[PDB]
This record gives sequence, structure tokens and C-alpha cells, in this order.
Amino acid sequence: CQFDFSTXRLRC
Amino acid sequence: EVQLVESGGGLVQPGGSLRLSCAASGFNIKDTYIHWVRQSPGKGLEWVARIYPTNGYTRYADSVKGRFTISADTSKNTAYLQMNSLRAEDTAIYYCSRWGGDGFYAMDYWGQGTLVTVSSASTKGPSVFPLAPSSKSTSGGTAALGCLVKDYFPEPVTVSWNSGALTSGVHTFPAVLQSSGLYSLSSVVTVPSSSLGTQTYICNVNHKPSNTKVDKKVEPKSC
Amino acid sequence: DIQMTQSPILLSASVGDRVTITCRASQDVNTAVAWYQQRTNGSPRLLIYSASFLYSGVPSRFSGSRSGTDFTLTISSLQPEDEADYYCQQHYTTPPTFGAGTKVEIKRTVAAPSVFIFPPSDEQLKSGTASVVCLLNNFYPREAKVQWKVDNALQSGNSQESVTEQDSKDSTYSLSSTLTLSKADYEKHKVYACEVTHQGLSSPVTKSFNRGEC
Amino acid sequence: GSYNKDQQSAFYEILNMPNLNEAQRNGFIQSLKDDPSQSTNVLGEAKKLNESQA
Amino acid sequence: SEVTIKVNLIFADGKIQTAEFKGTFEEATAEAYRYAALLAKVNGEYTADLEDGGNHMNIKFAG
Ligand SMILES: OC[C@@H](O)[C@@H](O)CO
Repeated sequence: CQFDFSTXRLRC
Repeated sequence: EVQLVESGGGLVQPGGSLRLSCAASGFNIKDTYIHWVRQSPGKGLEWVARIYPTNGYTRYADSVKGRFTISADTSKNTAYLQMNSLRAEDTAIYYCSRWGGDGFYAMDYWGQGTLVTVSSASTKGPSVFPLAPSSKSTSGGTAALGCLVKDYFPEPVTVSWNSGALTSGVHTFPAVLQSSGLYSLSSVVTVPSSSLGTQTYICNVNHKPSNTKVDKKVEPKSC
Repeated sequence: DIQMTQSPILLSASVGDRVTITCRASQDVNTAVAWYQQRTNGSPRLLIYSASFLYSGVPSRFSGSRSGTDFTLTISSLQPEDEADYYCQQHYTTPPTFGAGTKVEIKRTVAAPSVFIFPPSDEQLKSGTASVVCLLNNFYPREAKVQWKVDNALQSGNSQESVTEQDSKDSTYSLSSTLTLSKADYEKHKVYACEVTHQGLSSPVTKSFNRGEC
Repeated sequence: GSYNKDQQSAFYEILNMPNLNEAQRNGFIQSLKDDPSQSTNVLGEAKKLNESQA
Repeated sequence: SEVTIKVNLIFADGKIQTAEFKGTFEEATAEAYRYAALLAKVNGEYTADLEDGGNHMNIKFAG
């Protein structure tokens, strides 16, 4: 899964 | 209360230099290790450097050695990260954290973090357009409206509604990178249909990199 | 260096369930392992340190254990606010290193989206571009198909989607789909339509407007 | 603060590098001041940047 | 190449969780079975039913 700056969350 | 606050992050050209600060309060950095840790899409959480301000001993990640230096000023209770010869791969949120505080052998406080963007692209402020409520944005006695925050660079932008007084029913969507190389996002809020026209709805948009601050009143269209 | 391997990468469970996530060190790290939580818009927050010890203020439903080079984090009774990413980290040898993370999501009942559409603003139309926004509010599960049609022609390559992380209150998602055209193209066509397919709907829902109508 | 003859030498090398711009030159000098233990590494990275900008 | 193995975790009380493992097919496979074995310590003996050529698993625990 890849970290996104905008959410500070992993997106799978 | 223990707090760490990073500052200094921003857009910088490849090959360029930036200096980050980490201001500590509620404890003395002489009593702990201070670390810099970064977080990126490419490498996730990645330790950068540490210092023990009591004796000045430092350690660095192999990938930043020679290019970054960590330091601390105990009299200002502040630590620093000098960042030179920057590369695309250094684009990340930079956090400072403490370790060994109160005898806890883990990073038990982290700052909010500061974004560093390494890019040759230019700063650009967003245009802010209303998403007006209408007969096509209502159902069940509730209505949706919003703001489209389009074509900005770099990150970040912040969006609030009615100066932060309105939070219920708000969805601010993740920023999307457009093919143009500029970001865009929408923020929407759902409200009672009956409140439209009596309650003012304003989206407060801030893009500090461009010093853009917009307060946009959103209302139903004319006819 | 020491690498930390976390499994699974994604775990989805219902409120009240017991959930277990794991972390394997590539070599001996003793008990020098910490677990962090990262909620939406947040910084990493310490949960467990030295493999099994609960940080102050962390709910007792969290626990950690070690077996050799295998480490586990368990939540005994999953709560809505536990929806987050979880990271392990060894501090046995320099460099300290982190696992790639495990995303933990909440399962809940199916809910169909509320579907809304927004024409380009007159303000935006003053410039040379038109953005048309389709909004899907408060649905579950995340899977949804959004297709654009302009004068009944299926659009492709000219829209982008963005989806929120799970809502703190009801564990749902919301999604925006934005269709981008030149002003010239927008003024050349009449009917703009977003069609939404989702498990909670008995058949697809189309939301549309004619350019020029109030 | 004061410096020894090695530290002074590293300063002198960076000061003289012809292909650094002034933001870069002073960033590296700042690094030498920040962490004396890293002088050789810092000098090496300054050299690499200077060479690539020839 | 990179694949995602999707796993249903079916517990003896009828509760269901879902998980994903990513990596090469061989790595993701190994990690799914390793995770099953770990859960089995608490939730009882597991059995794993592979479908979709190995890329989806149903893992049931005896309780
Ligand atoms: O961190 C702020 C972020 O949410 C916005 O910049 C949108 O990505």
C-alpha cells in the first residue's frame, strides 16, 4: 500500500 | 505538556538547500535523544538522523550522510536539520521525535511534521470556485455544497468552513495531482435544505506557499 | 541493516472483533520493538514499546507480544477510532527501521451513496476551463463505478476520482469524480451525466443536468 | 566558535568551489559548522555537487 | 511480478475478517500461510481453500 501526503494514510 | 514543532519545510529546487527547525517545549532536549524521521510514498517511514544534545554525538542514515547535518541548541531547546544537495527522493514529511524521554525507549512524542518538496516547478496559488447548492445537490431535506480548490503547487492547502465553526458533515477530498502537474481538491459539506439562504456558508482556503488566503461565500445560483 | 516485515498489508474487521497484525525482524532485535498508530491527517503515535509494554494513555485493548523475531500487535475489541495504519519499528541496531505498515479498516453494513452533480461555476467559466463534479456521499463498501456521459457519449481519460478515508462517525466513504473540459467543449454540448454503480443500489443511478438550466 | 586547521581547511575548499551557487555554498558551510564530525563527508558531497554543476 | 492475495478469515463463531497479502505470488502465499498458522494458535486448527489459481484463499478456523 502506498502512503499519501494528503491523508497521511496508506492507500491500497 | 511535551510538544515538538517542526518548521522550515517548503518547495526547494533539486540541488538546493533548506534548513528545518524542531522547537521542543515541556521537556529539555538535554535529557533525551532527538531524531529526524521522514515519511514518503516511495519509502514510507525512514529514519534520517539523531543527536544526543548532552554530548553532541550524532548518527545519520547512509542515504543522507554528507548532505544533511543534524544539530541542537540547548539554550533555545531546539534541534535543526540542514539539508543540502537535495534530490527528488528527499521529498517527504519530516518529523522530529524524542527517544529515551522519561525512560521510555521508543519515540513517544512526534511533531506534526513539515513537508519538503524537491521540484523545479514553480509556486502557484489556487483558484477557488463555488460548488453551489441546487436542485441537483439535495435529497431527503439535506443539501450539499462546497468549494473547488484548483490548480495549485506545491502542497499543502488547508480548507475550513465558517472559520472552523462548521465541521459536521464536511468532506474534504484528498488532493489529486492533475496531468498539468498542479494539484486540485474539493471540499463539500451537507447541511439542512431549510438553512440555505439564512445561514452563511464560507469556505476558508489557505495556500501558504503562495500566500493565498481566500474566503469564499457559497450560495444558491440566481435564475 | 535490519528489515521489518509486516503482515497482512490490509485487514478489515467488524467493530468488537479481535484483530492481530504481525511484524517479523530479519534478525535478532531482542525486545527492542515499538508499534505506532497513524490516524487520518495525523503523525505516528506510540502504542507499544519494548515489544509488550503499553504506553501511557493507550487503551488496554491494545497488547503486544514477541516470539523470537516475530512480533504481534493485538486489538482485543476493535473500535471505530482504531481505523488507522499501524507500523512496527526496531531500535536494536542503527539505523532504526520501520515496517511498511498494516492498514486496518472497519467492516459495516452496506449503504448506498447519495449522488449529486455540480455544473461548472459561472466564475470558472470566465476562464477557459470547466470542471463538472459528481459527488457520492456516505456509502459502503468503497467499491463504486462512476462513468461520465456527455450528450450520451461515454467519456474516458478526462476525469479524476478522489475518495475520503473512512468517516470517524459512521465508517462510510465519500467520493468525488471531476470531469474537466475546455470552456469551448463545455459550451458545445448539452447533457452532462454521471452514472453510479454501487452494491447498495438495486440498479445504476444517473444524475444529470442540461447546460444552461437553473 | 573556533576551529582547528582541518576544519578551517574544509571551509576554505567549499568557499573556493567555482560551480556552487551562493545558497549551496553557504548551506554546506553551515553544515560544517553544524556537525564537525561530518566534515569529510560534507566536503565530499560539496565536491560532487560542484563537479556536476561544471 | 507483484500480486495481491485476498484472504477471507472465517472464525468458528461465524465472524468474518478479510485481509490482503502482496508480493510475488510465492512470497504472498508464504505470508498468508504463516499468518494462518499464527491465528490458529488462538482460534484453532485452520484449513485453507485456494481458489483463483492460488490468488484467493478461504481460511477457516476450527475454534
Ligand atoms: O496536509 C494538508 C493536506 O490535507 C492538504 O494539503 C490537501 O492535500
